[PDB]
Amino acid sequence: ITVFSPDGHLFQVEYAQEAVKKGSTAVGVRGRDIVVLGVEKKSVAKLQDERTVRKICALDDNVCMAFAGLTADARIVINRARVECQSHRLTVEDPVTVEYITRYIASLKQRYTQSNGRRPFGISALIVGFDFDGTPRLYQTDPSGTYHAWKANAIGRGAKSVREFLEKNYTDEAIETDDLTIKLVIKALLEVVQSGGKNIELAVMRRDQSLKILNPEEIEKYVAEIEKEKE
Amino acid sequence: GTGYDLSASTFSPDGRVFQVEYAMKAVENSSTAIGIRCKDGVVFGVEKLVLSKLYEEGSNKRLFNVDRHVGMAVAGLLADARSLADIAREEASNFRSNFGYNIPLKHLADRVAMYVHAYTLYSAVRPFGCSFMLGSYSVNDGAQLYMIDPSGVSYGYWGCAIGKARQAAKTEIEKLQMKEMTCRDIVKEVAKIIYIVHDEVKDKAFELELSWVGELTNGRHEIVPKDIREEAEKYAKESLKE
Amino acid sequence: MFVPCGESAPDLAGFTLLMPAVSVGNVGQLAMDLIISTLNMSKIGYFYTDCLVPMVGNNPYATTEGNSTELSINAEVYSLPSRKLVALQLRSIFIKYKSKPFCEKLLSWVKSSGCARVIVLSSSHSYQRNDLQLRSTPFRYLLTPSMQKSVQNKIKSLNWEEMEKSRCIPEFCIRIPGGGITKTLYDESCSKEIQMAVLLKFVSEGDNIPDALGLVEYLNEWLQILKPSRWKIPSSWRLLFGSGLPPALF
Amino acid sequence: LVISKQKTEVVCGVPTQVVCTAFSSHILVVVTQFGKMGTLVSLEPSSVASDVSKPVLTTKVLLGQDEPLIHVFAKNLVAFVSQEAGNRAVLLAVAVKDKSMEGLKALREVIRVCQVW
Amino acid sequence: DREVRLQLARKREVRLLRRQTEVSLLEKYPCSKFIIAIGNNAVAFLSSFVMNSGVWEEVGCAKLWNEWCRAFCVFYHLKSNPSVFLCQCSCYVAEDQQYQWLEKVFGSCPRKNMQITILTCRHVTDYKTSESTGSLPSPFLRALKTQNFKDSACCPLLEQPNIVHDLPAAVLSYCQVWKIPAILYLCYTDVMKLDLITVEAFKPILSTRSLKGLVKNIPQSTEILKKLMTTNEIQSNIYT
Amino acid sequence: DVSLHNFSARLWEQLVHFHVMRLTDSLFLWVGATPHLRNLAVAMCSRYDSIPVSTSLLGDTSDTTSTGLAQRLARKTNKQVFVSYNLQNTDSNFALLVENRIKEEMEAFPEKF
Amino acid sequence: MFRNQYDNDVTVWSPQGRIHQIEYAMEAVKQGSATVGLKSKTHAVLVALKRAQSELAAHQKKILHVDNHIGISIAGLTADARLLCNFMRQECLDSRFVFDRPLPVSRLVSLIGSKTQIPTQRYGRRPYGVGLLIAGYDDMGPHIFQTCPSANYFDCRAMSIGARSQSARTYLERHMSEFMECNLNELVKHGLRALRETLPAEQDLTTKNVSIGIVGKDLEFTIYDDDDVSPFLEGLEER
Amino acid sequence: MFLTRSEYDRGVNTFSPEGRLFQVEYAIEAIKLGSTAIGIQTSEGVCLAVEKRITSPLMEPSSIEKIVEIDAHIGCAMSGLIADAKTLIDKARVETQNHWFTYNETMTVESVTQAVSNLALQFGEEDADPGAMSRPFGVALLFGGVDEKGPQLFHMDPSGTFVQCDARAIGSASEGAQSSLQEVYHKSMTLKEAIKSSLIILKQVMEEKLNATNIELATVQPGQNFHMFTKEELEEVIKDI
Amino acid sequence: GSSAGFDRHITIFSPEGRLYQVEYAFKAINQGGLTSVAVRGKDCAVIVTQKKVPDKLLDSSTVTHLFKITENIGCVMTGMTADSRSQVQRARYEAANWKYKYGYEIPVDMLCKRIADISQVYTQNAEMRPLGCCMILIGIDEEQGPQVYKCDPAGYYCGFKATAAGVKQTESTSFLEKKVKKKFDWTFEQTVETAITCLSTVLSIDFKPSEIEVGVVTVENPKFRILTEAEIDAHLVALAE
Repeated sequence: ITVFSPDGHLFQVEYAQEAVKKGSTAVGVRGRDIVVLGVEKKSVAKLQDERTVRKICALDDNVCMAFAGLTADARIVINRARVECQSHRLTVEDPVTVEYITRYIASLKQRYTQSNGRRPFGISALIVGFDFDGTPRLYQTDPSGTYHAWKANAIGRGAKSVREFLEKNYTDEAIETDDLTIKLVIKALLEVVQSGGKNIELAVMRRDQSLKILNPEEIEKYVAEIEKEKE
Repeated sequence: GTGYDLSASTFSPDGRVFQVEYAMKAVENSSTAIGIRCKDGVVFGVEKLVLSKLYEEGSNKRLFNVDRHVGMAVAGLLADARSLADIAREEASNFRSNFGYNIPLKHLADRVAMYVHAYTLYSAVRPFGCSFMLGSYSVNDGAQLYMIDPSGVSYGYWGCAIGKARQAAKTEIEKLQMKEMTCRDIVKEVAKIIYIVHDEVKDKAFELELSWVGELTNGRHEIVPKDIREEAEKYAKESLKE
Repeated sequence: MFVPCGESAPDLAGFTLLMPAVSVGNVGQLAMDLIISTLNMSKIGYFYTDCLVPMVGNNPYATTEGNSTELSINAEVYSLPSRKLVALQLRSIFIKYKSKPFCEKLLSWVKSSGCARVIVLSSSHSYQRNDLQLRSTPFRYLLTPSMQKSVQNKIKSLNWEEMEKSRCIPEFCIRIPGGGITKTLYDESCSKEIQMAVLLKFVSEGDNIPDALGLVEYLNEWLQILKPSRWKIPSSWRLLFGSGLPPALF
Repeated sequence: LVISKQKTEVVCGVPTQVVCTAFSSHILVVVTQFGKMGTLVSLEPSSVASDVSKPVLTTKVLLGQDEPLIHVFAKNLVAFVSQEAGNRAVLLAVAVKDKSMEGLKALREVIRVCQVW
Repeated sequence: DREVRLQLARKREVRLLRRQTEVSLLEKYPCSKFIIAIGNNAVAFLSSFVMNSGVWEEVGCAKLWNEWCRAFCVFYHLKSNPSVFLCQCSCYVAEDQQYQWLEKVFGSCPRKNMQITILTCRHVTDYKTSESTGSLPSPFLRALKTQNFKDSACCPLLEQPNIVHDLPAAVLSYCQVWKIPAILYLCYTDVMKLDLITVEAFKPILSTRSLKGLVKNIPQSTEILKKLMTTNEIQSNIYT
Repeated sequence: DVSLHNFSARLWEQLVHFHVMRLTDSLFLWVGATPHLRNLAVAMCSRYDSIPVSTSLLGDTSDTTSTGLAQRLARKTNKQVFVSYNLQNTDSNFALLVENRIKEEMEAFPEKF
Repeated sequence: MFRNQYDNDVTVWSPQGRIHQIEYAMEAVKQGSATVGLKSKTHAVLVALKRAQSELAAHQKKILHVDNHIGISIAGLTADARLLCNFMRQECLDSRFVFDRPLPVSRLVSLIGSKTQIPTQRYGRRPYGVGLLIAGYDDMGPHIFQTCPSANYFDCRAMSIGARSQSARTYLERHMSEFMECNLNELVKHGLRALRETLPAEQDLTTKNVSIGIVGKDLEFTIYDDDDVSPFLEGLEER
Repeated sequence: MFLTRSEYDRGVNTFSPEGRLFQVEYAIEAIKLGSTAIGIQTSEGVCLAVEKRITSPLMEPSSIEKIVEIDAHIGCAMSGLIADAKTLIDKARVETQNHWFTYNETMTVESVTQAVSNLALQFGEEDADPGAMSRPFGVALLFGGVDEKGPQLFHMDPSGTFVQCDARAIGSASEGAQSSLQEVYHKSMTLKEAIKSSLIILKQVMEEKLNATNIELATVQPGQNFHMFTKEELEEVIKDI
Repeated sequence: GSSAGFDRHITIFSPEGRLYQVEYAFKAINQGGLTSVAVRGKDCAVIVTQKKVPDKLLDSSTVTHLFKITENIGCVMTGMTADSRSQVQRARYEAANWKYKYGYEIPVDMLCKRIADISQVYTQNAEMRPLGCCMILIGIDEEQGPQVYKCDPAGYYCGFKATAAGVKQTESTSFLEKKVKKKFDWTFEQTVETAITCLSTVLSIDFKPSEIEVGVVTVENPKFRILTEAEIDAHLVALAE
């Protein structure tokens, strides 16, 4: 946990990375006037409501995040992040910046991965949102605690494959408007998982709006037309 | 006692703690130190094994002076010996200040014994690797000599040894009769014993380190004068030869 | 993987192998080396397998000056044809996921060569059973069904204590955590129905010379190796716990 | 619910506002010159303290500049505070300009004046 | 799980890459004096003295990977008479890969004529001695001959309790098992970094028959060359 | 001068106490029901970073509570804020109430922060 | 074989009555660069061998200034060296600040030993893995004090520790009488010769890889950098 | 001859037989894992250069800040674990700005490096608190700044102690880059020459091409203050090389 | 440490619900090598133990096993001398605390209860080991007259009338129960003779005034007194006649 490998790798952070790799594919796109998140779903939920398994959440109104890995540590980090957002809104009385909360989460992960009395978080928080001036944002922390801004990131199951596919696909022409960003995110998710449908958990957030969990009916119709475009 | 010899808080199936025994035997590893409690006073003798000529004379001194009256001869690890010497100095000074008179040797002996035993109790801290002979003489208390085994025993001795040649030294001492004589002859006798116990084949060389406390030095632990040490060394060499 | 020292490829037909095991400490290997030195068992070959980390050194059993200047690889085998006695000698730690190939290779070797009885000296952990190890004798045995009934009745007459049959995942499969190699080797032998016996001892890590003496005495009691001062310790049993006293420490 | 005594006294030409707030764990001794916190130093007495005797207060700079001068200054300023506070770890937010024996004695008597232990 | 472990096994395994551009080296060309240099100091001494006269054409390199060291395993032959071979192996070969390296070098069809001279350096602490390790000479060296070497060693052999493991032991065991004359030289040095004292202690070997005619004397050229590799990678701030 | 505005508030239920040391601008704030200096962090507005730079002086590094409160208070006010949050666990919602609690006092007594 | 079980921690006693961790710490000094310390009747010269690498990468300041009459040289771990130097500076400064008296070297060495003994005794700690050659000049006179990684310390006439320092030790032992009755320049030259014998045959004493700190009867401890060591190098025979 | 596998690397306080703390060396290996960062100090100031190597074009180079500005007169380049360097950077900024606020004096870069070391070494020393500093920081800092003494470049490894250096290359190309530094350096080097040489060596030891996007460079000068070269200035300099 | 084994770790229970460390502490008490007895008479309480002096250089006066905690409360020690002295000092501290706080003398029952609580602490916390020694407290109580309480490292403190501890504890207890069943007057001389002859017959050796040490506390003189060698010799003559 606090010991380095001969090559200079902390074992705990690498194990957390493996846990993240076993997690779902959190996919996001930094669109202008619109930020789109997307996370692979294990369907199931035959007797369980989708409300409690919502991997994509809203830290306040101007920030929404998704994770990939263990869901318990994800829940606790989400709780801490939203508490920090509320505390900032109370004291400073300003909308919390995506950079601010991303740095807070990265610092928390760094603290938990440094001390040997506690294990690192086994998740990678993919954070999106709009700042005070309305600039779209896209960030991705790691168990180590390295927060990095991205144009369109994708972390989780087969992270590298989806990331390179999206890099090949991501272009300003594809980032224009918002429907196009939705198509990009859905395409990345479908590339990850061929089944699609219920597995595609889609969330969108606009410039001056809150996080809108896109309804499954909207998700499937976008998939259908995406299929139509391919033919 | 395999498996039960890694911690000082673990009892072996037989019922003994092996760390303390290893501390005693590591004390054995060092060169022998001898103390004698004669009627006049207490005389110390240590086989100061010289390592290299580079070290200046007096370095790695084994005979510490806890106070004006109380001295100490040590064995085993010298770092632990110095730490215990500092602790005994602090205790003696504290008693001298709070009560106003010099500490009886028994009080220092059992206090340091309790401290070392406390160290032997716990698994975290390791037992002290040094055994020392808290010896002193007082016009009222009398010539007293206490050995503090790392285990934590405070036994009053008339003469004892600690180190590699402890057994042979004890045999020779018990051949000697340590009652009713001046320390002037005890210095010669202890030098003689040190010479016999010394092994030239294994130990390349050694230096005689003799200190005494008694009426001759007005109950003060002071290194023996150079002339007396030379006379004792000459007598020991003459006795050893042939 | 037996490679003869010379070129005659001595046959081990109708012999009894004496193999050690990587047990708690080095009880099995120490006892094996001790009996090798005592019985003056000459080297006959070199069991070169890809399972142990390689190591080299002079002859552990120096004896004569000429014999002193030799080479001892990780896996070498000595034998004494006078008593139809052969003995392998392990002196190396294992490579990950290579012990079972060793088990298979040595089982095939003994089956093909003709070595009938393989004796596996080893040692298990001190706690062993549910406080039964503290109450009962550390020594045990574990002999495969294929073992000759004569040896079985000899052991029964010796009035020894059989293996506790430690509870494992189904329900009482013999488990020897200290030996490690011992369990898999025994299972391989049982599959091959090769006569062998595991002679272990509940001990803990540390100095294990007395444990080796006890185990060799156990083996002497069974097979009358020497005489059921006593055992001639190898010259290898030197500087096995330290490298001298640093003068500045004391 | 803590007890704090503050005595603003002008010694050596500088208005040192010595503050002493008593916590169970760490008593805070704020010798603030220029009306600011300044360097913060933690003095932790040795737990062993030989045979229940004078301990060794580990000198540790928490904020500001690391200097043996300031380390010794804090040592001498809070040694008696720790000793008379039941061998309690005591923090010192010293922010003085000149560090000399006369100043140290003046601040020592000022703290004694503003004692809460 | 198993697939990931298999991928790691490939990553760790030794891969033989030809330098002239699955046949083993000795399988490709036979040798007569294969010189093995293990460690930075051994290869440095080899380059200084033995690889001073002649083409010494690169023939192969056994690239591998392990958590400790990925350096190089380049093999050389004189190219004036390819009968004599050489190896400058600086990368540390792990235990699970030493036998793979042996298979890549020799395989299963040895010539049984090479005088395998192994050059390696160990630390003084490894030397099992009756007295304290500090009393030993800093650069002293030892030798380990095989059964059929028959050539007198230039230095005293190792003591009984002392042993050698790792790749030099692997090659020596291979030679002993297959009856190949050889000798394993141990340069017990307190400094494992590139220091010219270690190679000065390695010097006595070029005098003996093992690696005798390969060096074209010229101590001045070799001595000057030794000062070339004295400059090495900057150390850390741990020790001063 | 230094105004030692010591006060207490019945945050939630436990009577958590407070301490203030104004100095000039280096405000010091302590929080905790029990009189202990468990944690301490100093934060002040920085011209190089949007978030005021803060460092955990002493205490458990995996707390991120004192540091965050110090940063927020240093943004609200000017200069240093030595926050010393010393609640054992308090989950995380209770910390928000304390932040509200101190906030109300600053409105009531701007001078006695 | 057996020592592997009794060397994991510093609080474990081996069946041989040894603590191998202290031995490993004592070897950590050897892991460092070589240093030489010798004294005369009036001066105490501390000569250190700077790592013979590109000084651009790192200025290896082996010789450190502690007080106006105490200075030390580093052989071993740098963290422990820095901690010990800071501690000694605190004690010397406290002495001169409270009692207005120079701190005697012997008292400082005793304090160092007492401080360094604690890690050996305590669990989860490690002995300070650095060897100090304390060149000081108190009222008694010049003093070269050898501080081993173990709390044990030696008062030495001439000493040298670090890598391949045995040659320096031999040279010093062969010329103690000369050291005792030598002046500043001759004593410095003797120390430099010892260091050179520490160096291989090919390598020689250059201004880049030599640093010397001298404390004397009327001389405060002054560290002479590469430019300031040439005067002693000049006039010193190569052989 | 029975050798038993024994390991001492797990314990951070455990010494190897020769006296080596293997955990610290593993931290140095982690340092080597990071990207190259070369800084050069001259009489006219200190030049700091480091590669902002990126994974995929989607990575935003603006996010990567290898060179920071601790104070107007203090800069720092890093290589290794940036998250680890975050705490040390915050500590250094706190020290500098607190010193300015209280004593109205610019804290010397040497003292800032000292304090960072106190924070750095806390992983081993003391660590009294349960959840206190546990592991050494796997990041190396090139604290380049100009103070009363003048241009001062410092370097710290996970060992936790700073050393005043003149030309250091830290990262994947720790060596080779240092050989180029040794070949190109003298006390008479001017700031322009130092920048040109640093960028040339960056190109030599880089796998990508030298463009202003993937490179970052700054100079701390006596008369001026910390000045991180902008996109246009960086493009001009690389065009010069 | 993480000592998994039940036999070498106090906290972990044995598979049969037993604490092997406590049993090994008892074995340590046996390893002490000496034996002690205690008898509660109708007029006093006695404690008799042998004083085997190794060799002659050791001062016989210094070596002792009869200790007094409170002026009325005596004690006899069995086991390692260091552990015995530590427990004696702790009992003295407890007596001083009781005197200071409650204001009156510590009852023997309460003293043994406190020592048993300390033993419970030792045998429950894995950090330390149970003290390898058994202590028997004697004293005069205003309500119950003579009182004999034996405290043991397990934490068992039941009061006795006649008890023994050491290597020969079993045979001594058997003989003592045999004597108790007779139930004679148990006068001072009677009880002292019973104890001394029990020890002599269990050790199967003749006793000398210097070979043993005897301490007694009586109702007439509540202050604990250690009988001098003269009194022991007189009692031995009494047994002889």
